[PDB]
Amino acid sequence: EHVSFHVIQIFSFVNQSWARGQGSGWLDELQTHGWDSESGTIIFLHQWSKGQFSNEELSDLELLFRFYLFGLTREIQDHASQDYSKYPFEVQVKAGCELHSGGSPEGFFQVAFNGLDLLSFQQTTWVPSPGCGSLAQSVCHLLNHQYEGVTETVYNLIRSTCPRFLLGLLDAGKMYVHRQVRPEAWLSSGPSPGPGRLQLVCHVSGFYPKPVWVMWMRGEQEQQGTQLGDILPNANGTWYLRATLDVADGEAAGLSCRVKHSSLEGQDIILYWRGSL
Amino acid sequence: IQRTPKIQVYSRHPAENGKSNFLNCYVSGFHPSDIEVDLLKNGERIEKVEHSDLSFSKDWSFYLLYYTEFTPTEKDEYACRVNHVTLSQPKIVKWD
Ligand SMILES: CCCCCCC[C@H](C)CCC[C@H](C)CCC[C@@H](C)CCC[C@H](C)CCC[C@H](C)CCCOP(=O)(O)O
Ligand SMILES: *[C@@H]1O[C@H](CO)[C@@H](O)[C@H](O)[C@H]1NC(C)=O
Ligand SMILES: NCC(=O)NCC(=O)NCC(=O)O
Ligand SMILES: O=S(=O)([O-])CC[NH2+]C1CCCCC1
Ligand SMILES: O=S(=O)([O-])CC[NH2+]C1CCCCC1
Ligand SMILES: O=S(=O)([O-])CC[NH2+]C1CCCCC1
Ligand SMILES: CCCCCCCCCCCC
Ligand SMILES: CCCCCCCCCCCC
Repeated sequence: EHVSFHVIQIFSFVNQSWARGQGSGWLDELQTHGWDSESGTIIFLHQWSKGQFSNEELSDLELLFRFYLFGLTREIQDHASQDYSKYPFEVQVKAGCELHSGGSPEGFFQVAFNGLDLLSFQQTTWVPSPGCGSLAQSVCHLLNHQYEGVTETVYNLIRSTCPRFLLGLLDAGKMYVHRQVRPEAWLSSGPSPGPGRLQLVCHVSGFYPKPVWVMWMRGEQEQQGTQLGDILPNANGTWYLRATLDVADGEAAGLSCRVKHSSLEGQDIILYWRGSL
Repeated sequence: IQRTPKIQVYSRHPAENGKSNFLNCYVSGFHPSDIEVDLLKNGERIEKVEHSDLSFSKDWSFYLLYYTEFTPTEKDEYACRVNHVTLSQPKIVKWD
């Protein structure tokens, strides 16, 4: 059961002197933190988002993030090529940690530039991305050579602070992250597959955790044509799934949607396709 | 690397006429993050929407969840409209 925490940053320079920034913290796919640029502070999205850290550790982290953003803007100006050609551009930073089954922490700090890998932080050095070229090497040279504790602070943050906080988060959020939410299901007609054909859609909405089983059935026979859509997020942390089946007109009768979920405790949801009295 | 937004529109609950519901629009796989996502009622933008903070996947493409609480009626058509630099025209996906 690998679990992960990511701090992500997105910032776009529209031109040489104007940039937008955005940042958030994610426990797996659950957003746990936002960032308020206009005070440079963490937005704790849940009661438990402090995840066992003291106010002192968290404000230290805030100060760290602010020093980081300050250094980032100062350096981006002093080493920007400044020609309008290189604008607009967008940087993405994904930093954080993944805790493996046995407890082994793995840190990461990856950066993309215009949606392409730019560089990551492996062991103790900034590795430029292979597919990228001289921008990657320039940034890595700056980070490996012309800085102080920047590299070592990143190391401790992603290798020690982050797994500690990740675990604190899971623990403080145990009643949320371990909850069960019963889905509801309903049937609809989807986009016509063709003349004389129907698209049966079984919507399953509002389940958590994410593992769900949905099939179109004829009694106990699973219909082979069933397609599962993407498991899509709902607001307030549940999931949504469409299971669809194209069938001939005249072969729809008898088909049912069957939904299994950990929250249903054996009592599968069964909905029979109707469409005509 | 410029990827175009995928738009999926879905309700939280079965469409019951006169019953409160949530319209979701999940927009994913786009790059760059500059984007205009609006939920529409009868082709008019809905102000009372919520959206997730910008996030992105392993391939660095972005995704946003939008949602608005609404009450569907027979006469009301709802949609999700996305404008993006990769789009020649705003893409509008209607809800069933
Ligand atoms: C304007 C945009 C700003 C975006 C800033 C993003 C900040 C996030 C949203 C704050 C909430 C995150 C949450 C409180 C995480 C807890 C903090 C710890 C546990 C995570 C540490 C590991 C982290 C993933 C690395 C982030 C490193 C940072 C981006 C670079 C700092 C190094 O620079 P410096 O030389 O100043 O030390
Ligand atoms: C830079 O872009 C910002 C935001 O779009 C704008 O306010 C500013 O005037 C621009 N500067 C230029 C085009 O030199
Ligand atoms: N931001 C779109 C998205 O994927 N949100 C995920 C989410 O809200 N997850 C809640 C959970 O995993 O419990
Ligand atoms: O509110 S806001 O003006 O979008 C915050 C932008 N600050 C970031 C953008 C420039 C790169 C590093 C920091
Ligand atoms: O392991 S996982 O549940 O798929 C993590 C997904 N989180 C996404 C948002 C935060 C940054 C990483 C991509
Ligand atoms: O079942 S699942 O929703 O795919 C697991 C994703 N992580 C969840 C549990 C711990 C962090 C909050 C979200
Ligand atoms: C706080 C340290 C931030 C260092 C990152 C600077 C990136 C500058 C890019 C210049 C390209 C040549
Ligand atoms: C055109 C300049 C590209 C700037 C890329 C900045 C990468 C920031 C890495 C931050 C690590 C501390």
